[PDB]
Amino acid sequence: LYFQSMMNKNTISNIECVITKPDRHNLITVIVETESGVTGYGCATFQQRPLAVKTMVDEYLKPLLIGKDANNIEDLWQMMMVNAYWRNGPVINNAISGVDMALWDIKAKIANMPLHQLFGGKSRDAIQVYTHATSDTMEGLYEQVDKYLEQGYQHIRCQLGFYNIQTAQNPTQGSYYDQDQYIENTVEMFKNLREKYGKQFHILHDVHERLFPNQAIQFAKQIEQYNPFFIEDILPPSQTEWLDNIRNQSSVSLALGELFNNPEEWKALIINRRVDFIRCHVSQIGGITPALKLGHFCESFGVRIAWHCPPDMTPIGAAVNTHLNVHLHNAAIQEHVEYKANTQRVFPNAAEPINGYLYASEIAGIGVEMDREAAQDFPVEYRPHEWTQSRLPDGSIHTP
Amino acid sequence: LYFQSMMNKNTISNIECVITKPDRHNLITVIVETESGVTGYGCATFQQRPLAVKTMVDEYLKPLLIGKDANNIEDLWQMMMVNAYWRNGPVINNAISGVDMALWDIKAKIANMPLHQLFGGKSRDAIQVYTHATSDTMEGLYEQVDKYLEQGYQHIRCQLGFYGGVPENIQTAQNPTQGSYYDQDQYIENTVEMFKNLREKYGKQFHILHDVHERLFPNQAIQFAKQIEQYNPFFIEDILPPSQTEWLDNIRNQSSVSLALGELFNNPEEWKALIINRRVDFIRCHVSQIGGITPALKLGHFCESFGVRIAWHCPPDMTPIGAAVNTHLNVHLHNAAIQEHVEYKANTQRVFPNAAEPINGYLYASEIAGIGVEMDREAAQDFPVEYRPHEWTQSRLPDGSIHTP
Amino acid sequence: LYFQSMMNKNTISNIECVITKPDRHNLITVIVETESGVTGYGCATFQQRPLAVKTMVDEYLKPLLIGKDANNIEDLWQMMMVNAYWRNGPVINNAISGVDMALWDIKAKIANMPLHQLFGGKSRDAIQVYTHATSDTMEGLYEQVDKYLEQGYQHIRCQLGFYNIQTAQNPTQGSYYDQDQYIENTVEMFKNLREKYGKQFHILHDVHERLFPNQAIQFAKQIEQYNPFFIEDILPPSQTEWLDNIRNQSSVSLALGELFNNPEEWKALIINRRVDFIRCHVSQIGGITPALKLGHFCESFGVRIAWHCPPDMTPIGAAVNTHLNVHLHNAAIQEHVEYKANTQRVFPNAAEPINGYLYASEIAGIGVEMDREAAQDFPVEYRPHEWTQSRLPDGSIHTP
Amino acid sequence: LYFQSMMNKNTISNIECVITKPDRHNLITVIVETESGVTGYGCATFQQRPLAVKTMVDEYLKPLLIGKDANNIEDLWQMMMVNAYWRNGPVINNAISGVDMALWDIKAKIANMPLHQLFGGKSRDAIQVYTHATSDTMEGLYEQVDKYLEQGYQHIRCQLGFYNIQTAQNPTQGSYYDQDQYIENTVEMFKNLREKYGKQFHILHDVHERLFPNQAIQFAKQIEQYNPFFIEDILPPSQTEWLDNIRNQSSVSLALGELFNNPEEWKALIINRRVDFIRCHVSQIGGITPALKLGHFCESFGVRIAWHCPPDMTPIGAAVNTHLNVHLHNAAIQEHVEYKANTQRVFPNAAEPINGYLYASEIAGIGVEMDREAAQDFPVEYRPHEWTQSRLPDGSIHTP
Amino acid sequence: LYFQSMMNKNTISNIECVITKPDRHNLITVIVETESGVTGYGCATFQQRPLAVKTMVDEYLKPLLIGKDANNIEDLWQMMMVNAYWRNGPVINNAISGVDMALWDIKAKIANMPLHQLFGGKSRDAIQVYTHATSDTMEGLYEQVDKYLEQGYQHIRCQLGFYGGVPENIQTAQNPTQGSYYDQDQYIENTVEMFKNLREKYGKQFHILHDVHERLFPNQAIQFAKQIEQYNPFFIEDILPPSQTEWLDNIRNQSSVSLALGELFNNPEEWKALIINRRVDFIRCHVSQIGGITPALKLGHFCESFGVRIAWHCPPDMTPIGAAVNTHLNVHLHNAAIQEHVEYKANTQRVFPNAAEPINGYLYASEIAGIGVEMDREAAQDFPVEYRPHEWTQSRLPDGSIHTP
Ligand SMILES: [Cl-]
Ligand SMILES: [Cl-]
Ligand SMILES: [Cl-]
Ligand SMILES: [Cl-]
Ligand SMILES: [Cl-]
Ligand SMILES: [Cl-]
Ligand SMILES: [Cl-]
Ligand SMILES: [Cl-]
Ligand SMILES: [Cl-]
Ligand SMILES: [Cl-]
Ligand SMILES: [Mg+2]
Ligand SMILES: [Mg+2]
Ligand SMILES: [Mg+2]
Ligand SMILES: [Mg+2]
Ligand SMILES: [Mg+2]
Repeated sequence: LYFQSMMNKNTISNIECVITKPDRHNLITVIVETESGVTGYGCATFQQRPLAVKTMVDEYLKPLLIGKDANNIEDLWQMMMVNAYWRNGPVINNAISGVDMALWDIKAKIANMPLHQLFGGKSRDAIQVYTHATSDTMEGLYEQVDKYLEQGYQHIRCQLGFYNIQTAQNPTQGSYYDQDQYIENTVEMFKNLREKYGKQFHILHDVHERLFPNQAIQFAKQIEQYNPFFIEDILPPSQTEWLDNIRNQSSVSLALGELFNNPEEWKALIINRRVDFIRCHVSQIGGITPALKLGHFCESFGVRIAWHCPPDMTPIGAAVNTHLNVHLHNAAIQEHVEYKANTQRVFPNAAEPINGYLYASEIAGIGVEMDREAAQDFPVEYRPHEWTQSRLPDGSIHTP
Repeated sequence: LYFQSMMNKNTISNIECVITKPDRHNLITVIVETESGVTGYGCATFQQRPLAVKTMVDEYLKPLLIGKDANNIEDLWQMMMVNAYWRNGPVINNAISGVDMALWDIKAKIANMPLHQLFGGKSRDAIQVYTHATSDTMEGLYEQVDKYLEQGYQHIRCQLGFYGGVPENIQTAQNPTQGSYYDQDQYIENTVEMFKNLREKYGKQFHILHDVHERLFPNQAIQFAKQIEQYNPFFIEDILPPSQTEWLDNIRNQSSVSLALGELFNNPEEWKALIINRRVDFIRCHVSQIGGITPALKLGHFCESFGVRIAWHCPPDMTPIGAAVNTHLNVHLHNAAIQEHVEYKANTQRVFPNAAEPINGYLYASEIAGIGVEMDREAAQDFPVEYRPHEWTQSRLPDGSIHTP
Repeated sequence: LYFQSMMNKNTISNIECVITKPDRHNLITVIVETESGVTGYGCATFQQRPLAVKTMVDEYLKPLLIGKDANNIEDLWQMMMVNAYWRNGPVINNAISGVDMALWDIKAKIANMPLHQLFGGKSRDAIQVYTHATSDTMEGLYEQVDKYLEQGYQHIRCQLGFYNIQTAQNPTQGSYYDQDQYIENTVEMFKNLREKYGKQFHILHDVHERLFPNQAIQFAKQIEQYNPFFIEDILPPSQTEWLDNIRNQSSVSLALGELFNNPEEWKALIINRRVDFIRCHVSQIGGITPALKLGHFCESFGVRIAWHCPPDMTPIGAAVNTHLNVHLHNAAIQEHVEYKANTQRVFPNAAEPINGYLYASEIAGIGVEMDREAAQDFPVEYRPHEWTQSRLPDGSIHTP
Repeated sequence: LYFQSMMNKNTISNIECVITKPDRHNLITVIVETESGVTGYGCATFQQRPLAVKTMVDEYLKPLLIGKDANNIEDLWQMMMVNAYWRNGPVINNAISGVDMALWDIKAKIANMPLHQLFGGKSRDAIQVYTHATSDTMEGLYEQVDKYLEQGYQHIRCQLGFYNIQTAQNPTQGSYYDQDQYIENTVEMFKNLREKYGKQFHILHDVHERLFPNQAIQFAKQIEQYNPFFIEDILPPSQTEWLDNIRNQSSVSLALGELFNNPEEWKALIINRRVDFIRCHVSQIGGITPALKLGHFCESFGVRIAWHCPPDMTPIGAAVNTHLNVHLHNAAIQEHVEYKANTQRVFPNAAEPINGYLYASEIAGIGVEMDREAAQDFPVEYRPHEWTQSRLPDGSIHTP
Repeated sequence: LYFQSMMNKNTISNIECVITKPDRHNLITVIVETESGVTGYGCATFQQRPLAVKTMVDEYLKPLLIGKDANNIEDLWQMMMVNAYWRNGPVINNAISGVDMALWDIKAKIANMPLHQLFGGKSRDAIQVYTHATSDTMEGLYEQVDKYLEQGYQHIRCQLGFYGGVPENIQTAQNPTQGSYYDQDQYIENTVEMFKNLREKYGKQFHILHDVHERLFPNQAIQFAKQIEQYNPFFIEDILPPSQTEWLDNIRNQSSVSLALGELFNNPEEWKALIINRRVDFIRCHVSQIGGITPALKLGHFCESFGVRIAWHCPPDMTPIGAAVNTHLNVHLHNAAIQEHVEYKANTQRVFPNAAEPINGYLYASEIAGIGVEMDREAAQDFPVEYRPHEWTQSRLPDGSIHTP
């Protein structure tokens, strides 16, 4: 029996990690080569610290993995996760995710199946999509909304304004906003959208952890009459116990989790039914392997899935999410931001929504790869992401 | 080298406690001297019982502390707290607070740093400030609000007030027991109308705070929370007495109202369940009532883990030394939210020079070595202690029964 | 109706506070005089800080109370408790206790009844008594035990040793002990007592908050086979949530509460059935008025009462406790330490146990007063109580 | 010491129980005579089953008590409560209550004090009073309200209507009502009262266990805007766990407990803060002795007291409640229904409210007794109380 | 005066990160220089992935921090922690820890005080120490124990060991996957026998510690707790992996065994429920894994409220700078219990001069200004980073499956 297994083993021959910045964001791809000549591609994108992820892959995951059998995705995932002893966290998990996704790509290519078919097939025809409408005026928002409705979108995440104020003398360098102004403007945004559009479309909004708990609860009560499809990240991950007070008195639909990279962040959240949609970034939790398990975990508790799909993610990562989304029965919706020309050249054949739906790739594997030569035209470039130094008017840091 | 710890010791050589009443309140300062000639100042102000605090310092803390190394504030705090066996409470804690703050003052002076820099430095540029607008009339209230708005305050605690004194328009029994009478229903009605009027006139121009000051029974507190919820107060303070805070769960389950509580606290059992269960949004402890800077730091950290923010009690019955200490705590602790402030009068400013006043709605921490505010001993002597009965604490409902004041 | 009430009002004419040290401890008595000529006596003994209690009575309670009607004990208690705004704590509560007990003394004298009869009468004939056997050798302990058994005591609190060790260099000044040695010696004490005496008498022991929580639980499991009547203060008051782990796995009987002076310290303790005997010092909780309420509170929860009755308490305080003990149905046992001659002269007619029982006074009032002239022969003397600077071998403070 | 006690013992020489019906209700008084010649009076009124209470007193409590020392109220209460082994319940508790109150009467008479002074004195000057306004029209209600406001009452319990309907064929004999009609009419009553009177007075209403739990919660939400002083008996005692759902979503003030005669009915209720006012009928819980303990228990939990004071109770019972009400710090309000001439003759000197307040008696003892000769003019008369056969339209019994 | 805050600023002028391997482990030091010429040193040691930490410091923390005021440690910590949006975790936290410790070093040097004195001084004279006795034989174990007892240690962590490597006497499948094999039942049996033998030989002469090191499944952990309970270990460490600590309730409900856990923690969600529910007696966090001194102070205070004591992880894979920092934390925080220690070798002592060693079972805090231990840059260059695979982390059970290592 060991001959047969070995007759079919698939030895890893190389591991590489490429950072590319075709457009606005540093994107990170892991490429796994095997003795069988089948090559896999994975997303490892942690856009704020890409060199750290590349160091992790090149200096540590590569010598660990060369020579091991790519077939055994589950063992290699369990092994990689604990390999540095200390574990979890964004740098390690993204590096592992790149490998994990590439291993799944390889297995699906070898099975001659689209990735979602390897999982067990479709439980939906396609996944609904929401887009981002952001403007500093209501009329700018209306213009973007009108355009999206025309394209067939039924769900749109709307944000008014961008985030004067009474600071102290000589305020510390940072990115300032005012929580009360943000709340006022957002409630007014919803009120205006409902007045103009009624129930034409589902309105989403991302609070992006900008509030204190007392403000979050007030906001939930102020916004609930407008029936948002979901309110995202109404609290930071360290304060989700405060969601119980919201759940006890508001019917507002809640989404949370794009920041998660440790299972302790989500277990009590889900067990206690504190959110309606889990928003994890697949590469932050360690790839396809844990995403499947988390999807199953959520299903048991009646929690639905809306994986984080920001511009700072490869089209490979986006394709993987669509595979997960057409497969997992509790997947709800896929976030999408239009790809630009440079990105499309580096990652050919990336799907775009058609009439409000994203369709899974139907060729073998993930269905999207990286053009290595094209990636070279757009190397990594340092960006400070100053918005993460978010400060309140008194000069103190708030979670960004 | 073996001798280095002892070489840098700073030996406590004297402890003094001075009561001074420059204006309306008996203030209590503790002064600690070292053999090296460094002097620290601390606040021990429990205004209602100042001679008791002074007895505590002079007769008990003084013989305990003289000769010991001031450097080891943490040991001296742990030791002081359990020194009488029985512990906690307003008299012991205030005496200990005066010493603790003075020891921190000494350490900061020896470090040649402002107090907040010893802690680990600033986590904000300055602390926002709220003031008190109180009047027996709405027009009088508008007048005070307009004044503070002119000075750049964005937060004002408003009381459409007078609750106490003779029972003028109150249906008491015949021959009511002497006391300070009020009617809970009138207070609630007036307060709801106050918020409604304030929002109609000012809209969202400023944040409105209000102190219930433990005047209500639990069923009234829950009703009140629902009645003012729509007016979005920055916080409603002391909606219940410390002994009834489990009733806050009922409010948390059905109202979004922001709650502050805790100026009365002097025992950790009063705040632990409160914070663990997220029953308030702001903790309001009086730093000297909980035993000083040492436990205030720990409590601030404890609150931060649970997402509770800090608004230390800063009434006129506290020394400007106490106020400066709070501003140091407030620019340092990341979860500090706002500092209460009442303007200092001339006599008080003379006894305690260089007391900071708000600028455009902010209080700035002192930047010289130490706490930054001391007591002028000669000036304090011009204003000796003067007994005050504080008759408002004999608070009675119309039927003549005591209610928590 | 107001004439009649006033025809019977009893105006307070004077309040005094006397500290006296006839023997080992500074004792504090409050004396309340009334226009009716009836004088009451109360205990306010907080032995470690007596001048603070006297300042509280003389400078604050006296001007508050002169002129008020002594009949209305309940109103005056409610009023006194909140009079300084901030409240609870040992200095205020002892001062109030002295007044409260004196007011009850006056009411019982006016009713021409023993205090316990004013309460509603006896629910037992007399209260059982336990005594203190403390020695540094087992044979010294045996000698004291033998003497107590001969006198008819059925309950004896036994302590072996007094509380070498590996400290750091130049250990800080303090009162050192070793927790492991204390545990070892105490377990051996119980083992030896059971071997020599079997079930002849009930063995009590006071841990006196000397242990950390993990040590407390180990000790409970080590000691339970010896069936102590109770183990007292196995944890300090700030750590009583740890009693749940003991309650979940040990049958050991627990007593706690002599340190309490804030109701928040006892409410969760009792509601959660974390102790079997409440040990409050009546003057620390504010006198007879709150002691009655707490006794009733405990009864509802099946908790029994063993009020703290140390040498540092007046014989007036002891008589009050015996009145409470023969009245409250859930009273269990009274701690007693023999009075010495000077103390007996200052407080005449103090009851002593007879055949293991203390009997309540049967004359009008509390039944024990202070001889003012005798008290003058023994004025206050400063004592540092150095044992409260209790340190572990590494030089750190532990609750004493 | 035993001589002195015995020198002051007060031996019970006789126990009698008289049922009298001066006006609308069978009232029950227990009379206790002592060797000292001091006679006590107590209320034992369970109006629906008076002969059962009289049998209990005459045939069982009398031979148990003759010869025992009346001074020891607490022991005699503890002893009586368990004397039949099985215990609790309305017949036993009322019989015991009559004795208990009479024993307290005797002790206060011997102390030469009003009962509330024996307790520890006043914590209020007098107790506020609420009255009953009941009519089948709104204008009839207005007339009664106007009259009460003129007399100085500030609290009035208002009920509209009395409690056509679609029953089955040949509906079973009983007292029919319709829950939906009752709810509709009561909400409309409150709406009209607030429209006419605004905040002139506090409005109380008694649901009297007429609703199912889902109806109770709906009613609480419908009524809360009208700020009732309290809504009484919104659920029957066996369903008070359903109060948690009301407490989680409504601010309505709740009162409950007139039906209670077993401590298990109130412990979880109070511990869990499910009501704001406890409404126990003192004789149903066993007299003054347990009423004091329950008052103390409630105080710890922040629950206030409004003892049941219906017409079916002696003026002796009413006087006792006023003594309890001026003494217990957490007493809130006293229910009162005007006495008629026959009742006043049988029980002379019964207090009536003055300007919305009831004042405690100031003579020695309870202050109200029974005229034995006058009581004889009004012997017991059978009444079926048919209203207790309360049926819903389908013919099923509901708690009455 | 308005300018005083800015006048006393200490501007960060450079940030460096050095990996050195003087002996068995890759150690990571962060060095922060100020424009004033003050230099601080900090520990960023995550031994398994050192190049990743260095990339994090050099490429990201360096451009973030240069130019900012080092004085405001609290702000800089709060800002650093959220700076990459995604956060927590071993790479980011270790890089931040190196900076944080160096900023505290700078502040203490500027104060001219030992680090623990900035905190508020000592609450004990010195911290008790435990050592490691590990052997593949009981006789070898006795030899090491006897040695430590001679040196005056009263606490020793004992492992009757070797669990890993080739599957010699283990019933694996045919052709087992490459890894470090162990058998849970053999480990449990050997460990119980070890305690039994130790108690028979030594009685109560010393406190016995043991590290389960997450080798067991939950049902095995509960069984093990009951099996060794009678031997009264000072603590049993890491009886479960961090992801399974809810299973500790079962143990707490039925065993008196003392538990320690947490060296793996790098996210606050891992410890909050743990401490709130009193699931351990000692917290074992690795200070650099949680982000440095700043959060270690807060966590120590948090633990104190719940009665949990502190035993920070102090393995050989940490700089002596990290060790000195822990000793400062340990003499200051009142709930610190014990410090793990492994003797420093010659090369390590050369790269990090003046590293303290225990004296009679105690470690003493440094008494010079700052942390008290720095890195000799020239010496560190003699020992550049060297890759190590750490094969023991590929821990496998007999059937070939991975278990937490
Ligand atoms: Cl990481
Ligand atoms: Cl950028
Ligand atoms: Cl009036
Ligand atoms: Cl005054
Ligand atoms: Cl006090
Ligand atoms: Cl002494
Ligand atoms: Cl019955
Ligand atoms: Cl009838
Ligand atoms: Cl094998
Ligand atoms: Cl290795
Ligand atoms: Mg988002
Ligand atoms: Mg206030
Ligand atoms: Mg004791
Ligand atoms: Mg009723
Ligand atoms: Mg370990």
